[PDB]
Amino acid sequence: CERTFIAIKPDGVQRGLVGEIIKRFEQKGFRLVGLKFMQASEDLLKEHYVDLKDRPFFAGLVKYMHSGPVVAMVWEGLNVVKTGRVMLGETNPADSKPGTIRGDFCIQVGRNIIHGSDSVESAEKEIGLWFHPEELVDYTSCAQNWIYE
Amino acid sequence: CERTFIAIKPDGVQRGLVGEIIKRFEQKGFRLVGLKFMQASEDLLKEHYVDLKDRPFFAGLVKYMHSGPVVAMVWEGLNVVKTGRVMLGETNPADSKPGTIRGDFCIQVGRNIIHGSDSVESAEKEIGLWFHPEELVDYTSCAQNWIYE
Amino acid sequence: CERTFIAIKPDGVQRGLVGEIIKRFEQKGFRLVGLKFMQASEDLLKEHYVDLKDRPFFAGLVKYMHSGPVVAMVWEGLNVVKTGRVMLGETNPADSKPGTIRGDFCIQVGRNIIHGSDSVESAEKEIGLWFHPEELVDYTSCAQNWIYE
Amino acid sequence: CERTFIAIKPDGVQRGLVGEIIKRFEQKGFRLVGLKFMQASEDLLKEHYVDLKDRPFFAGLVKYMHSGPVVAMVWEGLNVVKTGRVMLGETNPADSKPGTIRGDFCIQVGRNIIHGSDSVESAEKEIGLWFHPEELVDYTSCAQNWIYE
Amino acid sequence: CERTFIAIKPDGVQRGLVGEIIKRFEQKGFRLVGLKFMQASEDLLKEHYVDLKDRPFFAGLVKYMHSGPVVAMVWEGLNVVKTGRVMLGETNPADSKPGTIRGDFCIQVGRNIIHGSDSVESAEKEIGLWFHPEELVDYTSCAQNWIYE
Amino acid sequence: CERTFIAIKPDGVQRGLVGEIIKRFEQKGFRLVGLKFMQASEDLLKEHYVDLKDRPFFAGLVKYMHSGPVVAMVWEGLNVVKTGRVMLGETNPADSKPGTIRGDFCIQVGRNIIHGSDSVESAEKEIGLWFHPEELVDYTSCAQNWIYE
Repeated sequence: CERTFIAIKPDGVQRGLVGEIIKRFEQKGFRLVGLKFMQASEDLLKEHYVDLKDRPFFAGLVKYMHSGPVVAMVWEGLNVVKTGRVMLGETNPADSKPGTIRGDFCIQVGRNIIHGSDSVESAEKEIGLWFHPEELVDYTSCAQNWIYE
Repeated sequence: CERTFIAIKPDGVQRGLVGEIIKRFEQKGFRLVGLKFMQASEDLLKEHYVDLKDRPFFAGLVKYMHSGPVVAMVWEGLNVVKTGRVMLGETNPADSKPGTIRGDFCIQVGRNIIHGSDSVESAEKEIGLWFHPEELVDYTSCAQNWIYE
Repeated sequence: CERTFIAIKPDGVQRGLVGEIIKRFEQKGFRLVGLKFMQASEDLLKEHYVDLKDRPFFAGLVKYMHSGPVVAMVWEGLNVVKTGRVMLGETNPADSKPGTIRGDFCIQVGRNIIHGSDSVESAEKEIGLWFHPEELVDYTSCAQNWIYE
Repeated sequence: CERTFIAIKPDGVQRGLVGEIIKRFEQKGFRLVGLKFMQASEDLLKEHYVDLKDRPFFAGLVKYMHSGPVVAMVWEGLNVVKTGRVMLGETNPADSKPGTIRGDFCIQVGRNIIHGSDSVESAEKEIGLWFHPEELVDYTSCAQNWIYE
Repeated sequence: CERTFIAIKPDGVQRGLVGEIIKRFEQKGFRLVGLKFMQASEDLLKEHYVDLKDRPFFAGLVKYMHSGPVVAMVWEGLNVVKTGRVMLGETNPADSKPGTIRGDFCIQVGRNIIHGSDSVESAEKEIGLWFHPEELVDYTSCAQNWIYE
Repeated sequence: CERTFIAIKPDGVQRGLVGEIIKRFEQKGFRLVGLKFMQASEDLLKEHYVDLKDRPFFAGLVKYMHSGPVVAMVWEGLNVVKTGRVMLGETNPADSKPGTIRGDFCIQVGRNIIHGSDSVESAEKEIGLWFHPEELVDYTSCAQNWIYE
């Protein structure tokens, strides 16, 4: 099945939202395939935020995402990339609706708690950038036949 | 007051979402008038899904809804049919928004956890098809005057 | 597996605790085998409270448990009778510890929200008294092998 | 930072939603600056609902908001006035989306549980009308740098 | 009915536990009669902690409880003083059991999140010390007859 | 500060309890220092369960803990080893009290959802056995001074 990359940013860890966030994906029916607590290197972050390499805020972005530990995750399921984004809510917490992670839990786009892959192709980039393939665990949910036909 | 029929499907029971679902209707202010745990017969299911009698997936639908027990419910209140549907979310979990039952809890339209009456008229059909009239309990909530003017 | 009878009393329904209570038994791993929303008849209640037939408060007890609808349940699992009682907490909410249903949710022994069978033998009495055998649904949880060895 | 006035109405207190509502604003990241449990006087209420002084329902509105205690609050943060309104949901619970306070918790516009300032200017009116300036507490959240850049 | 004084300490407010704590008392069935957000004066604190006036840590205690705003509450109900203490848990979070406020939410006795009156007589002292009598609101819960016989 | 090793077992992952468990440790005030999703090797498991090397069930234990992925964690705080065990509850879910992880979420000792180090010395063994020292992240909580004096 399809897979997406979700990172809980420094502010999401600091504010004690790690279990809250993981619970949303579990209760939805998505399968945890990768989980990892790290301090992302500025190099790794530079590669991650490469489409913004020439934007001005880039320097600060990489500085901040390096300022503390992140929880890197890989989740799997039908349309997990788009649905994951719906579950996170709008990138700017101000346009995020109640019920979503950014809608419920944060305020400002610079401290917006979480990242999710925006496309299947960027998902595959980011999973590959953040995880070794032997760090991705494959198993079958006991609930699979009740989640999918 | 108005009444709607809500059924928790086999996957909703299997995944342990019965208490979760009932809680959403209680905390909203709607009144439980009927509650019943059953295995719906293929006959009963055929009558329930009669507008899809000639559609192709019909056979599988009836087979699946018979594959395990369902929780049949009747809820009552102002606009409960439309609001109930809003609370369930879009029939395809993929269009369901976070905050709704299908939005929070499931992924695929074939395993979409729950059913709610789509109209007042289909509500009355379904309540009559699934419940004997002496199975419907009438009482007054202690909170009624704080729920309604 | 072992089975117990749990009834949510009129005050538990009035106070909107039905979904909350069911959720505690689901998340524990117990299997719902019977669920039923009714107004218990004074006759049925008299048989239920027969060990207190000659106690004085008996009249009031039967009057109260008839004063509104109850949710009658049958739950199944290893030691469900004793564990169900531990989950409910002490019969007097005043001795009930936080974390339990009566501990979390109620105050006075006369309005103590819930009933659970006190023994395997009284469980079998009460299941037989409150449920027709065809109202008890048998199925296998998708999670069974992860709940039991 | 910006500030808004939020009042939990008599029905919100009666239905035990005070901690629920406060939790939504805390977990969002907004800062509690004022909190106060009162019975609003008909005079105070008349000033509060002054734009509806000549509307017909006015009499009933003031009578109801006086019928029981309200929890008056002041919350602070980036765009708290508009975001607060988004968090409350539509004034008519019928147009309120799941995930929001009125969407999750109530049904009818006459018993709609909560009030929030509709503009920065009405916010400043209402804060001044409901709170003495020494009742507003200023402090710095330990989480501030993780909520704002 | 009996009344107790409960104060959420500076660390409880800082850590965003105000709504959480109030919710435990509401869902239990106790009645909020007083609610107030303040910075306790060192004088007021000295009177509050008068039995520890000659203990050494006293100076620090008063300094800390003055270091930030507290939520002062009065709650009412059958045995609310002792039950309130049971709900808070042991004063040292290390002896607090899961399910209780201190058991769930904190670690160290010096940052133990909350205060509750230890006796009916100290309750009456503290309510009188912290609240003006016109700040205490009297009303009847819609749920009273379902909480008490 | 003191550190303990906590592993969510295959049944805890299968049953969707990962976010629930992590939330209990976060909300308590403990600091996540290590997080890791893996399939434990039979060799690693043999070293982990070495005090039971000569017990008979050993073979099955290692087979089961290898049967699916586990979430390995390191948590840090005052008395985290003993408190962690209190939070998990009794090793046999049957003696576990409501409010605890095993008390709330599981039934049978063979499927008891979670592991926590039983001593400071076994904690140090297990952290060293399961984590590389560069996988343990050090940072300061924004809430530290509100958790500890």
